[PDB]
Amino acid sequence: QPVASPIGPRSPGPSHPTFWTYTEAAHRAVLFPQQRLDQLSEIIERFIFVMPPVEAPPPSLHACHPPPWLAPRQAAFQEQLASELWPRARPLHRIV
Amino acid sequence: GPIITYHSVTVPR
Amino acid sequence: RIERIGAHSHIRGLGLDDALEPRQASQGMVGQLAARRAAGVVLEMIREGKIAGRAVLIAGQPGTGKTAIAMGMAQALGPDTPFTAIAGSEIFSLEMSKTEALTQAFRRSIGVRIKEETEIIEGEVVEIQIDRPSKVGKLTLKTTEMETIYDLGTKMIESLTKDKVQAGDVITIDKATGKISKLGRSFTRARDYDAMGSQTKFVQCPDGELQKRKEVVHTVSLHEIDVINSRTQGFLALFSGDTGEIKSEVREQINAKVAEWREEGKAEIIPGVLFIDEVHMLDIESFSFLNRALESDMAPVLIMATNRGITRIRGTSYQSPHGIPIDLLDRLLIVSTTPYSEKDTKQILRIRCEEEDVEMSEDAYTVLTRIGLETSLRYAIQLITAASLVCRKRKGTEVQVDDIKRVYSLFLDESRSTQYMKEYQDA
Amino acid sequence: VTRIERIGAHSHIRGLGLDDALEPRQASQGMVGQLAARRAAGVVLEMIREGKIAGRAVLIAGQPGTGKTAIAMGMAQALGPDTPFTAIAGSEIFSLEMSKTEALTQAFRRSIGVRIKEETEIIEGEVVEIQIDRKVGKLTLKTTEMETIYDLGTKMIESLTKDKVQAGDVITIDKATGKISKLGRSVQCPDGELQKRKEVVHTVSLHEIDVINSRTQGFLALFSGDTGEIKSEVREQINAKVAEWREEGKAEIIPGVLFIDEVHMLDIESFSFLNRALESDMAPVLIMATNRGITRIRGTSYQSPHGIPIDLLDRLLIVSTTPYSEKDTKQILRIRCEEEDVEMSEDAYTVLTRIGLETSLRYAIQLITAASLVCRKRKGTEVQVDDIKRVYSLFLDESRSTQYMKEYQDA
Amino acid sequence: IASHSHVKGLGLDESGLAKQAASGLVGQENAREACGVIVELIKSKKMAGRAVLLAGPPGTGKTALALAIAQELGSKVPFCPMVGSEVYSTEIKKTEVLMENFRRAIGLRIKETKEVYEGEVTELTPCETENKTISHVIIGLKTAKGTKQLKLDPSIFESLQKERVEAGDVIYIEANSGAVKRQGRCDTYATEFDLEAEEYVPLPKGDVHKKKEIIQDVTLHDLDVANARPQGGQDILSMMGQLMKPKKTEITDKLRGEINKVVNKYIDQGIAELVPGVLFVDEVHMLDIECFTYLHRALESSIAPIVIFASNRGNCVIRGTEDITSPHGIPLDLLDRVMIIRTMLYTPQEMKQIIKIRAQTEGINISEEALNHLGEIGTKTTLRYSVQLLTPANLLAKINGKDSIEKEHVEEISELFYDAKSSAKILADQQDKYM
Amino acid sequence: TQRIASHSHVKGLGLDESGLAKQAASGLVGQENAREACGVIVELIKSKKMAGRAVLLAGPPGTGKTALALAIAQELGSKVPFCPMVGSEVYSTEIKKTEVLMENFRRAIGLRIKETKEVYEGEVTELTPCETENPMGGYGKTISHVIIGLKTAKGTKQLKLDPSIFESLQKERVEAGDVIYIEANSGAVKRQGRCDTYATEFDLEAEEYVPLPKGDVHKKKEIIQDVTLHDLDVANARPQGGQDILSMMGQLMKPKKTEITDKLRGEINKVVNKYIDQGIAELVPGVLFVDEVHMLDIECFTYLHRALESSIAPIVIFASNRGNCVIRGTEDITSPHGIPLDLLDRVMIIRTMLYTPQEMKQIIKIRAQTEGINISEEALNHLGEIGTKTTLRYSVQLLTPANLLAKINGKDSIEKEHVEEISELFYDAKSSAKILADQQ
Amino acid sequence: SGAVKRQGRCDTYYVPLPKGDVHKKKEIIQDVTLHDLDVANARPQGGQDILSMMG
Amino acid sequence: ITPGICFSTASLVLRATDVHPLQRIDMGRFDLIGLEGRVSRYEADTFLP
Ligand SMILES: Nc1ncnc2c1ncn2[C@@H]1O[C@H](COP(=O)(O)OP(=O)(O)O)[C@@H](O)[C@H]1O
Ligand SMILES: Nc1ncnc2c1ncn2[C@@H]1O[C@H](COP(=O)(O)OP(=O)(O)O)[C@@H](O)[C@H]1O
Ligand SMILES: Nc1ncnc2c1ncn2[C@@H]1O[C@H](COP(=O)(O)OP(=O)(O)O)[C@@H](O)[C@H]1O
Ligand SMILES: Nc1ncnc2c1ncn2[C@@H]1O[C@H](COP(=O)(O)OP(=O)(O)O)[C@@H](O)[C@H]1O
Repeated sequence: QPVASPIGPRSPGPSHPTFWTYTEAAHRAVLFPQQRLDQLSEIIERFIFVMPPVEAPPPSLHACHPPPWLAPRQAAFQEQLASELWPRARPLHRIV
Repeated sequence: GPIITYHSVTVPR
Repeated sequence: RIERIGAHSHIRGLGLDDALEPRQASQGMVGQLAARRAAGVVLEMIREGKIAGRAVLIAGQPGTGKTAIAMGMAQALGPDTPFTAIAGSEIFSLEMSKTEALTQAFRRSIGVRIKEETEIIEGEVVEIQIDRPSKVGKLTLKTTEMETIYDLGTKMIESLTKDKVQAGDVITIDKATGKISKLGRSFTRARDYDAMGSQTKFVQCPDGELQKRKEVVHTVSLHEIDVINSRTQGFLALFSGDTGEIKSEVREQINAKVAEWREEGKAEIIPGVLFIDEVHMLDIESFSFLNRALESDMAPVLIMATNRGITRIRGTSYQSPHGIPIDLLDRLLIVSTTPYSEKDTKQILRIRCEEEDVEMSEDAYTVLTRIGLETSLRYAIQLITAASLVCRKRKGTEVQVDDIKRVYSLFLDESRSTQYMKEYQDA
Repeated sequence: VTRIERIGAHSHIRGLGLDDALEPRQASQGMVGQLAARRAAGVVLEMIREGKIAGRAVLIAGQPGTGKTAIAMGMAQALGPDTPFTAIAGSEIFSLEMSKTEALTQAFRRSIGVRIKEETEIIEGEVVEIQIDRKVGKLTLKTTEMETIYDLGTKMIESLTKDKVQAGDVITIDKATGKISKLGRSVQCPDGELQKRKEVVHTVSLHEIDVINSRTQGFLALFSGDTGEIKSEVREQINAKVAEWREEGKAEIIPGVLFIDEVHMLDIESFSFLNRALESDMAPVLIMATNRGITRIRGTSYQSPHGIPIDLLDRLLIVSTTPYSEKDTKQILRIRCEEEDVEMSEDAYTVLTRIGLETSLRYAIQLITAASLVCRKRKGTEVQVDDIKRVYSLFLDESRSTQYMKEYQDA
Repeated sequence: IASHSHVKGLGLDESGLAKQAASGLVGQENAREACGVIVELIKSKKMAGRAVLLAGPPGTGKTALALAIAQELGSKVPFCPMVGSEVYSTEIKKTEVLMENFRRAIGLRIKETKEVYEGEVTELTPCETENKTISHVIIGLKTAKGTKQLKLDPSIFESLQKERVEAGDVIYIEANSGAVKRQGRCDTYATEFDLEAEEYVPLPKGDVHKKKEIIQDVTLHDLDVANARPQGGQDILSMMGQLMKPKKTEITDKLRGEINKVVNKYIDQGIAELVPGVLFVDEVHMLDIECFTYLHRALESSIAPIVIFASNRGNCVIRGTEDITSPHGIPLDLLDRVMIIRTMLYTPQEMKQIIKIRAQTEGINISEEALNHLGEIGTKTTLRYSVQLLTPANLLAKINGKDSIEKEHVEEISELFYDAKSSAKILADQQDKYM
Repeated sequence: TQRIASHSHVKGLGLDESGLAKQAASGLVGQENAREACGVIVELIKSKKMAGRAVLLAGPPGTGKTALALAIAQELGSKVPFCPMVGSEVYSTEIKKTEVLMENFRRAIGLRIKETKEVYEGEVTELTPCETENPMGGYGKTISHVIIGLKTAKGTKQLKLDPSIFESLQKERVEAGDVIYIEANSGAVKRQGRCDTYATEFDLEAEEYVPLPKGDVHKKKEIIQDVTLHDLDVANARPQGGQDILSMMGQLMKPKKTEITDKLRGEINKVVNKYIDQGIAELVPGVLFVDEVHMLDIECFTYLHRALESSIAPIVIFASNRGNCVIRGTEDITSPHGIPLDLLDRVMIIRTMLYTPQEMKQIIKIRAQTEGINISEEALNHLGEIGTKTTLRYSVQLLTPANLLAKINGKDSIEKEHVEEISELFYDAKSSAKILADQQ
Repeated sequence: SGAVKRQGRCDTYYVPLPKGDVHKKKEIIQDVTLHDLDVANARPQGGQDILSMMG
Repeated sequence: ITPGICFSTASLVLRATDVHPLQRIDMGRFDLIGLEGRVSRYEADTFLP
């Protein structure tokens, strides 16, 4: 998955080159978004203060006489998205 | 029952 | 450690006195007394910093030390004061407008410094006892003056275990937030090596008091503030320059809140400098926006380098001096840099060859000053490095006149290149 | 006190002042003079109401400021609601998210309405009591004339528990979907029957239909997320399905109006696209205005009348407007003063008419309010000639500011 | 703070007549007494789409009067300053930028009541039920005044879980928006340990549940953006961060529709009041013919606010057309829909008083001789240059040790810093040496 | 083996130790005055200091410019970074030109990093404790170390680890008889899986089955990576992290690919300077080759001679084939080489001379030797003759089709008739232009 | 294909009860364009993974 | 927080205009994009034949 990144891919062990061909000192040179949030947490607490002038509830409901099979699919889709991605959005809760 | 204790002493430096 | 010596690495600051009187060849700069004195006056007004949005235009011949004076001002201004260097062609972006790029460049040289008095605890951990049944334990912190004990709480133990701090370790604990930071290993941090250990970098234990109250400072630019406040992606400052902050409450709110902070004494201001090199690249729209962007109270000072003279303005067919419309030229204070004389060119070459560690003979200096007075000072300067290599190749000690002559015959300047372009040369 | 819509340059225009036989009155419904163009616009308005003919374009030309946009606003106000009238400036098509041709066809589709009718049983009454047994529950609804119990399904009882379970809320229950909407703490309670069968009529445009049926969460018509609708399946299939709704008792199409103001901004590409967009059966009727004479078409050096190519000018009808005289100018100024809260004397009206005939008409219309506010400063009641002169001196105009340029500025 | 810190009003008498020297302005009596009519028209809240054009050479106080109009209007109305170059956006339509500027140039003050739950939480029990997800959550909020057990939504429970709260801490809850903050653990638990990674906050006072009213102010553009790029909650709409995330390219269907409908519904029921402001568009001469033409309908619309353009050119070629010229670089089509206001070119006497005012505003003790020499400097150069020379003279005086600016200080400053015309002459003399 | 390119014959500048040029060494013939000129900048590059320099190889089209410009890279060796980029690669649709230029600038700069790590491997045999008295009140005896037996193809050895490592083992959930990897500097433990010596007969559990752990149970070997600064730039700009939804946006093409100076200065440069002063990485300043630089516009040139003055930039080698031409991006501004005078006065110029009949003949001989063609002495002379009329490119391109015609006519060496027939079957620029002018 | 679609609940408890042969068998001679085939393969249609974000 | 959610009041018959069970073709026999990540080369080239 890492094609040209300076950090090596997952290596099952030292039995082949991809383990001995990459350095941890270079791996430390790249900071993931998690480490970026960690190091910016000191200023995120004090410099994020912009409140939006107006806040809107969920984008838009739909007044309709719709086919009964419409809302169930959208509900299932939203539930799947909430079960998949929402757990990953925990770090951004601080900025939110 | 399963009380664990993690310790780290400074032996005499 | 290894950051090579660029073209402007020889100047360490304006060679001025306490009364802003430029010296002949002090602090790297040579000659150019009038322009250096003007640079010093504007630098003093900068270090004062109670007037915002002032523009200066350093015009002059090519290769007379305009960018040199700019780098000298930057160095004399040093850190703790934003100095943003930008070429006129850098604002022509594809994902953001020219006016937005100029607003970014301005707000990037305005610093906001929050000073906080968060107290901490600094000492060398002696023991970290903890019993899991919520787990509870104790810690023994030692400094060269005293020792103390602390009862560790649940989240305290959690953070200590996550950071994996052990005995003999020197650490700092932010009591307000509980943030742990291990600074190193004390001599006691010796693990009684009998296993797979590969670290023995010891350091003296912390001195002074156990629970001291030190002062922290967080300095971030208005640019960073609005960037991190734009959207939930608070990493665009490093992630990528994808931007376009609407001028809605976001920026106006940054400004209003920084005003309240300055009023209440949280963080007041630290103005900055924007060195626009080759400003003739800016468009008529850029100039028209700057006209009023210089009028904002959050506007840092700007210094624009100019080589052009009476030439058309980019984006139109209006002939104007400096390639800038008089509309913007009126706000500026113009400083003209004069060409260097023989003794000024010679001294510049001497300082440059002494900075790049190349010993030239007395006749080498003479022939190089001749070449630099007949041709460009930049060509004369670039000749030094090339001439030193032939000397090193022949195992010499100091560059002679024959090496400089060989290099002159080997490499061509623009004039001799043009005079050699006698054929079609695929015009 | 003050609403969003306030007094404007065309607020006095309430519609076309025509008779039953499309004959314009001297001064009626805020429209003065311009008899020829007004009766020529009444004809296109009538055949628009008819709608049997598709793809008609009527251009209006003349001297700048001769009620060119006033006639269009009057046509809009006469057509009234329930009939789309999309007014767009010649620049609104130049966009970055959509091509110019795409924006023009988007406006063409917005200028076409589709009428649909349906019946739905709606409830409206005051909540009395609620019960939920963790799931099914019961509800008690009340109106000023009757009360009733209901055994609610899981979703309904959940939607009601979402609110304050105790009495007080006056809710509405769309039995089709069941979306609850509490009007307030029982705003008074409703009268008549609790549940009534209501007729619902909707005039949904073809562009809205496309945006709805183009994507999941398709209703991107609130932020212009309709980037390049796929004509291959979306628009062709929508046209077919609208033709199927037609002639079956389901729906009927209501052709709208498209007012392209300052069409000289459009380019040869937009004109070439119109050449065929005005030939489709779903093509709406449009009107267009222009202030330039024989000028260059944007895109090439071709000098054409109205800045519109000949192959398209032959595809439309042209109506010329005559310059206003003293009578028409004075009457227009009087109508403007009646629309506003200002009142002028007869000599003041005469002086303002002379000033609006010397330089231009809009100048006097603008000086009206300035003279009113200046007379209100000296603690007067009526706008006088001295106040109008004070204003004529304070505020300059095009022709008197272009002549004061005896001192050179930037260029 | 310079270049606008001296102007704080038009300085007009009770009769609307321009005073000789007051409110930081001198001269320009006609222009100021005319802009008085403009400020009165804006405060009347009766008209819409009116436009003014402050026309004059560079440095004749047109922008000064533009900001004085805002200072007179006060901070209660939205004053939107804009540069003509801002229309050239790379993310939204050129006309979209202008229409959203017009929309934000209009204000709206609205009084709203909002409820809040707060107090030291005693316990948080999630009432479970089979669907098999959590049904409700009972939270026991204690306060110095009282205590209440309250049932909240699973969404609020999930927000608390994100906050990583525990029983016995202090939380601030809001039912309107749904956001919950963790103020820290109750001060009564600070004695539990010697040190903890916990913020401590005392027991909240007052009632556990409290409704408070706030008179906020927002522009129509604020509602437009809130409805175009919605964030809300209760959903996973956070995908906004990757959906498109440019400037939303708003659409008329909802700009002129739902928003106007809902704001009129709020206004006609005594909840909100319309507060039309001012749209000051400085440097209007670099606007494209497309923008100039859209300005026709913008000003002829019944909702556009009072606009104020600034003209600095006499007669040049119009932008976007490349072949046609008109006065002020604006087409005669738009120039006929504006009320032009001259900005007279300043005389030596007025320029001297302007320099004096600027010096006294920049905290500078300039002597009379230096002031009078600046008179000659300004009569030979531009007013802006002569006034800019002030501060360097103060720095040079501080360096020399004098408590006031003398002739020699301003002479040195003028000799060090050249002017536009002097630099142009130097360039003309060195023509074939500046490239 | 690989394809034979147009410059596969050049291997070096062929210069004497005293700095003089040889006759035909390293595949390059003649061109002494320019080969020495560029050998000087080769030594400049070797001298890692004195950076921020630019040299412009100017001359008629195709004389020796690209040949010697990329032979500079062969003289320098693959060790130092040499980034080539034609002037047409600056125009991009997702990122700005001044940003492509900055990327290429600090992409040509290399940074090699060394690191030594100890590694363990071997099928574990058994784990046991090291009991000891209670450090505190008599609640029970404690453990000081854990003995673990690791067996490899060489031998079986016992090792002592700390209780923290045993807790890591417990939370890793390995058992006795599996393959583990251990490190002392870091302390992390990796579970490779079951060994092949215990291979199953049927079981389908796929875990990248670990073969017999050949080698010692403890092995130390130095890793030496070659990472560039642009690699760090792109990695910190779009990190390929884990479940950090900010990173989960990898499903997008992600336009708006520009960097930021704040980061570029405060984040990436500090970590490199620290490594350099600590002794973990050695900076390898490099070369940035820009052929057809005349394609750049006025904005690109203005940014180029602002970046070249930076103390961090690498050494640049521009190439120019044009004469007195108009500068692209401007309406009508004629300057030498299509490059503005302001940039020309900042770079050293090297005129690539034109070749004579004998020199072109030697070049044709070298190209035929490189392409494996057995050209005869008569065909070589005829090629020289017909190449003195036209350019060298056309003269030397008539070697593959001539050899094909020879092989088809049953030959093993290009004869005179073969090249005579190919010269009539194909034409050159001037011959084609003559027919074009004769025709309408 | 197995594309089960829930029309709603029967009117006896809403949509009327279908009135015909439960086993609907008929030939669809509907025409399609050659560009619809490319449009259908340009983007994948499905879900159950992060691919759902592609909709 | 604007309580007036601008819910779309569009008509009812337009919620789904493309759904037609007996008036659509089996595009499944032309689905090539769905094969790349589910079907194997050995499946179609060697096994099925
Ligand atoms: N007064 C001076 N003292 C020392 N070096 C100078 C001086 N003026 C110019 N130089 C040198 O000349 C070289 C090129 O001149 P530069 O400062 O770039 O002028 P310009 O910006 O007009 O080209 C620089 O490397 C600089 O070090
Ligand atoms: N016949 C008329 N009756 C009433 N008002 C008019 C009439 N003709 C023009 N006006 C008013 O005078 C002004 C003329 O400007 P307008 O005709 O809109 O210019 P243009 O149409 O060229 O943009 C408008 O504000 C319009 O309201
Ligand atoms: N009436 C005035 N009184 C005092 N200072 C003035 C006056 N008019 C102009 N100035 C000064 O002139 C400077 C430039 O004027 P400005 O308003 O920019 O003119 P313009 O808007 O035509 O460019 C301002 O900084 C201001 O200090
Ligand atoms: N001195 C030389 N020795 C051998 N071959 C040469 C020499 N000079 C040029 N050539 C050949 O000429 C061909 C074209 O040269 P090139 O680098 O493309 O110059 P340009 O780019 O100006 O056309 C190359 O393939 C190279 O093999």
